[PDB]
Order: sequence, then C-alpha cells, then structure tokens
Amino acid sequence: VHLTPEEKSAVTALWGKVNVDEVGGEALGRLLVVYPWTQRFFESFGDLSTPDAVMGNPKVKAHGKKVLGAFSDGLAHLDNLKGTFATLSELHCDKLHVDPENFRLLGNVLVCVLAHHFGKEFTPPVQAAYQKVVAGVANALAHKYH
Amino acid sequence: VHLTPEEKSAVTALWGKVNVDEVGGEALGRLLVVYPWTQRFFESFGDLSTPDAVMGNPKVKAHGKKVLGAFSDGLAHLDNLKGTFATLSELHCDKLHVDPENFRLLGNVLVCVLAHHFGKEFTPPVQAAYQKVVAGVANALAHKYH
Amino acid sequence: VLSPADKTNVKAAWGKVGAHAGEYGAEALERMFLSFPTTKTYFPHFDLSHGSAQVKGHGKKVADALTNAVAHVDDMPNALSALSDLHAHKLRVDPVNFKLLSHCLLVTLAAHLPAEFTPAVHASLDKFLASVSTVLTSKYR
Amino acid sequence: VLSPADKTNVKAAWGKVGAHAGEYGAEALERMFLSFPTTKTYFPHFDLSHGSAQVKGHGKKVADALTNAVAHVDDMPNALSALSDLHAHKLRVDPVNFKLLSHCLLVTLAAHLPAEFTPAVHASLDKFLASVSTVLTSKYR
Ligand code: HEM
Ligand code: HEM
Ligand code: HEM
Ligand code: HEM
Repeated sequence: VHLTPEEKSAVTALWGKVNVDEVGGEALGRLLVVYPWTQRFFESFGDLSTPDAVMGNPKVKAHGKKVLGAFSDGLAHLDNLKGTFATLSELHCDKLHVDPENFRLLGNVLVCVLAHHFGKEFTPPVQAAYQKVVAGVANALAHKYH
Repeated sequence: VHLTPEEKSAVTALWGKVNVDEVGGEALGRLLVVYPWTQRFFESFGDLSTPDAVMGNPKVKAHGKKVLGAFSDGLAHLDNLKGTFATLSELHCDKLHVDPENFRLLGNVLVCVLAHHFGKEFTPPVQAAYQKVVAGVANALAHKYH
Repeated sequence: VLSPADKTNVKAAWGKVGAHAGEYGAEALERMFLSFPTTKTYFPHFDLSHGSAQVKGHGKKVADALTNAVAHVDDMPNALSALSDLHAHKLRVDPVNFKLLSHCLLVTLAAHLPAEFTPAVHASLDKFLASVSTVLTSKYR
Repeated sequence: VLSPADKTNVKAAWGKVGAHAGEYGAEALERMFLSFPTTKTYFPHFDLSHGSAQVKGHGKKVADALTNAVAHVDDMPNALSALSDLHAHKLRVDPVNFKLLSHCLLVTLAAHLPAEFTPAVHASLDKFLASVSTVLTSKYR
C-alpha cells in the first residue's frame, strides 16, 4: 500500500485512539449482523441469533480483538502486507475457503465503525487513506487466491 | 493454472474445434447483451442498441477475434499467465479501469458459448478444466489490482 | 429487476425445458460441484459421485423450485418464502455460491437447448436467476 | 428483499436526515470521489472540488431520490423508473460503483447519526441501498 507521509500520519493518529479491546469486536459483530451468511464460519462461537446476542457475545468480542490486532500489524508494515498476512491468507483461503469479497466487506464495516466512533473527525480524506489500508489488507488476505 | 494431463488433453481437443473467426465475437457480443453496462467501454463500436445489432456488429466481431486470441495464447502459457497478460493487465486496469468482476463475467460467457456450440462434448469435467483456465486468465488480467 | 419481455423469455425458455427440468437440475449441481469444489462444503454428508441418486433427487427439487418461481415471477418473495428461510437463515449460504449455480444452470441449458439459448434469452435467464438468488439470500420475515 | 423490520428501521433512520439532505448527499459523493477516484469518470464535466456547489446540488438530488425510494419502498421499480433509465440505459454505470456510493452513504450516516446507526439499523440501511442499487442498475421497461 502506497500512503503519502501525510496519509500515513492521519491514519496512525486516528488508530492511536482506537479502543484495542472493543473496536474489533464491534467490526466483527457488525459483519455478522449486516452480512448474516458470514455467521456460518463461526458455529462454535455460541449465540448469534439476534443483533444483541452477536454484539454481546464474549467470543465475538475476543475474536474481534485478534482481527483488530491484524489490522494493527498491517499498519505497522504497510510495505509488506503480503508477508505479514501470509499465514492468515493460508488459513482464510486454503483452510476456511472464505470468499474474498467478504474480506472487502469486513474492511468496509471497520471503516463504518471508525466513522461511527469519531464523527466529524473521520473526514473524507481520512477515509480515503483508510480505504487504501483496508483494500491492501483484503488483497493480502486474498493472496492465496491470486 | 495446473491441469491434469487428462484435463489438458480435453481442453486442447475442444479448443481445436472452436471457430476462431466467430467465437470471440459471440462471447464479447453476449457480454454486451447480458451485462449491458459493459457497452460503456465500447462507445466507438457503433450500433449496440439491440441484441441483433450487437451480435452482427463488425467491430464486435473483429475485436472478439483479438480477445479469443488472448485466450488461445493463455492456453499455451498456463504456468505464466501473470507474465503473459502483463501488458493487457496494464491496459484493462490502469488505462481503462475495467472493474475486474467483468473479467470473470466474460470468461463465464465464453464458457456458455462453448457449451452452446459443443453440447454433449462440453461435459462437466471439461467445463471444470475450462473454469480453471478462465479463472486464471481473469486473475492475470486483474493482476494490477492485486 | 425483470422487464416484461424478460418474463416472457424466461417462461418460454423454461417451458421448453419441460420434462427435463429434473435431469438439468442434477446436471447443473454436478457441474457446480466439479467446477467449484468449495460448493461441496454445503453438502458434507451427500453422495456427490457421478450418477448419484441423491444428487439426481436434489436436482429435481431445485428444478421444481425454479418452475415454481417462473410461475410466480411477479411475486417471487411470497412464493419462495420457505426456501429463502432455508438458504439465508438456516444454511447461511454465501451469495457467491448462487452466482456459481446460476452459471452452471446457464451452461446446462446452453448445452441442451442451443437453438433456444439466443443472446436475448441468455440475458433474460441470467437476470431471472439473479432475481431468484437475491430472494434466496434475503431474510425478509 | 426487505423485511418489515428493515422498512421500519430505514424510515426511522432516513427520516432524521431532513433538511440535511443536500449536506449528507454531498458528503457521501465527496467521500466516493476521493476514496474511489475511478467513480469520477462518470462526471467528466463536473466541478468535483472540495466544497463544490455543483456536488452540493447533486448531493441534494441523490438524497431526495432516496427519500422518494423510502416513500415507495414496497414498489420501488415503478417509483424509480426514471432513475433506472438514466443510470442503466443512458449512463451505463457499472454496478460496482453503486456498492461504493452505498458504502459512502453508510459512512456519512454513521458519522452524523451515532445514536441511530445501531448494528440492526446498519444492516437494514445496507439492504435498502442494495435494493435501490439493483433497481437503478436494471433495465426493466
Ligand atoms: C478481512 C480482514 C480479516 C482479518 C484481518 C482477519 C483476521 C483474523 C485473525 C487474526 C484470525 C485468528 C488467526 C489465528 O488465531 O491463528 C482469524 C481467524 C478466523 N477468521 Fe478472520 N480475518 C478477516 C476476515 C475474515 C472473514 C471475512 C471471515 C468470514 C466471513 C473470517 C473467518 C475467520 C474464521 C472462521 C477464523 C477462525 C475462527 C476460529 O478460531 O474458530 N475472517 N481472522
Ligand atoms: C476477461 C478476458 C479479456 C480478454 C482476454 C481481453 C483481451 C483484450 C485484447 C486482446 C484487447 C486488445 C488490446 C490491444 O489492442 O492492444 C482488448 C482491448 C480492450 N478490452 Fe478487453 N479483454 C478481456 C476483458 C475485457 C472486459 C470485461 C472489458 C469490459 C468492457 C474489456 C474492455 C476492453 C476495451 C475497451 C478494449 C479496447 C477496445 C478499443 O480498442 O477501443 N476487456 N481486450
Ligand atoms: C437457483 C438457486 C437455488 C435453488 C432454486 C435452490 C433450491 C433448493 C431446494 C428446492 C431445496 C430443497 C428444500 C427442501 O425440500 O427441504 C434446497 C436445499 C438445499 N440447498 Fe439449494 N437452491 C439454490 C441455490 C443453492 C446454493 C447456491 C447452495 C450452496 C452452494 C444451496 C445449498 C443447499 C443445501 C445445502 C440444501 C439442503 C440439502 C440437504 O442437506 O438436504 N442451494 N435448495
Ligand atoms: C443510491 C444510488 C444513487 C442514487 C439514488 C442516484 C440518484 C441520482 C439522481 C437523482 C440523479 C439526477 C437525476 C436527474 O437529473 O434527473 C443522478 C444523476 C447521475 N448519477 Fe446518480 N444515483 C445513484 C448512484 C450513482 C452512481 C454510483 C453513479 C456513478 C458512480 C451515478 C452517476 C450519475 C450521473 C453521471 C448522473 C448525471 C450527472 C449529470 O451529468 O447531470 N449515480 N443520480
């Protein structure tokens, strides 16, 4: 991913304010609510029967933390997303066979969650920079499909 | 793209019966008829106002011949599609900005034309081999997006 | 969204399918399982071998469902409500798989009915299957 | 296909836009043009600069069209037939662009309506915009 120093600065600054314990769960949770077929990949996670059950599910919150951590790992090394995500790509593509459109969906759900949290501060230029990041992450996750 | 010897043999046998003057134009024409937004990329081609107009359009037929030629070339370079299609990828992605889902659609329209022309010869195993090929070609064309 | 002419094309084409509806549904499923092996994960306990009576029986169900949809093309959500709940709520089928089966149905029709499979009919059938797919991937209870 | 709950959620949430229609619509367009620059190709003679009065005017049209869609949510193809002919027949907009604008509309609503943008309402709004998108990208005359 090619971010200008200005774009990287904007992205990094905002991410420093992102709740490590909650935002990943909010994103994963909304993925499961907004695109319900994605629940098929999380049978073992217990109760996903209603929006409240999904968002309150401890395993969703806990798994969300790992997802956010991976986005964080991506931000730490934007010049090597492919290498950073190689093991995750094998998992999501070769093992789980997640259709890669869903990678794009989760990235865009995360963007919605950032907008929800930060309001006016999530300006169109800040969004544009984040779209480069989540597109890069989706592409890296889908690398074993390419 | 890796084909079993049986798949390679079957792909080659079917392709030998393809009318190279017509099938590309049929595939391109049906793309323009079935997915009409794709016509936006061919404004200079003249009359595309009805299915008959599209299918009988001399520029659609002539351009289809080039498209088929690219597929034919790909069949001979299945192990190096990203290399082979590099120039075409730069054209379709960087210059024309064709959304890559459309590459998948054209490949599947070509498969439908092969089924139309060869009927009982286009068995499910033969189709499966061709799906590998057209997925490989679409992926290679989309490489600049990856 | 289907045009009035789309609906006419679909009714005329599926009508020509007639008594072969079941055979074609089975063939489309076989094509899908072979061409797109990930789709087999939705049928983990199925006999998916070539000639499988179970696949043949499921193909007839799929074809009869399409026949019903053709018969209720103006009212597909109501007509397919049970099937939507099955695929979208219970089975949670990823929408990409509907594009794969729809394609395999078109391939099957093209292989068996080449005269009927004109560019206009091809277009209408593609739209019809997309419309069916949208209903079956929607939860609207 | 929208559930009764989806329709309730959309009517309530979109109902809060009100006199901010032009503002929100314009912001969504600006977000789209900036985040996804290929979309600008459909507007070759527009002033697409930040704060452009032309984008503000176009934002109001898009937002008012969504208001129209809500007021006819059970019969949208007939209510949006003019917009479908424009976007599908005349402009030939690639369907992917509707996913991009729909996403930017969701981002805009999330940024302005934090209390309203619950996971459930988010889901309903996404489905609504997908339905509108399907109508505007279809040719059904
Ligand atoms: C697009 C960005 C995504 C990121 C950054 C991401 C990240 C991760 C991470 C870090 C793990 C844990 C890996 C481990 O513990 O070894 C994981 C596991 C998993 N992911 Fe994702 N993921 C993404 C998208 C998706 C999507 C869209 C789906 C399904 C629709 C999905 C389904 C799963 C499943 C089923 C697991 C394993 C859960 C389990 O342990 O039972 N992922 N992902
Ligand atoms: C997926 C397989 C495809 C193949 C193998 C293919 C192949 C080709 C070839 C060989 C050319 C000629 C290049 C040259 O003259 O230098 C070409 C040009 C072009 N292609 Fe494709 N193409 C594919 C998909 C698409 C799709 C889906 C579109 C969508 C509209 C598209 C739009 C174009 C356009 C606009 C041109 C230039 C036409 C002109 O000269 O005015 N291509 N393509
Ligand atoms: C044109 C689209 C489709 C139609 C018309 C259709 C129709 C049907 C019908 C009629 C049934 C039998 C329901 C019953 O009698 O209980 C069924 C079951 C089922 N469908 Fe589909 N279907 C479609 C697409 C798909 C796709 C794309 C998938 C997955 C790739 C899928 C997965 C299943 C599964 C797993 C079952 C249950 C099989 C079992 O365990 O008994 N369907 N479908
Ligand atoms: C929810 C989705 C959308 C809605 C509700 C919508 C609504 C509208 C409306 C109300 C108009 C003005 C109609 C008139 O002047 O009579 C318009 C024009 C237009 N739309 Fe959209 N639109 C949508 C998506 C898109 C997308 C995704 C694109 C392309 C990226 C697009 C490209 C255009 C263009 C090029 C015009 C004409 C501008 C001009 O030259 O005057 N639309 N749209």
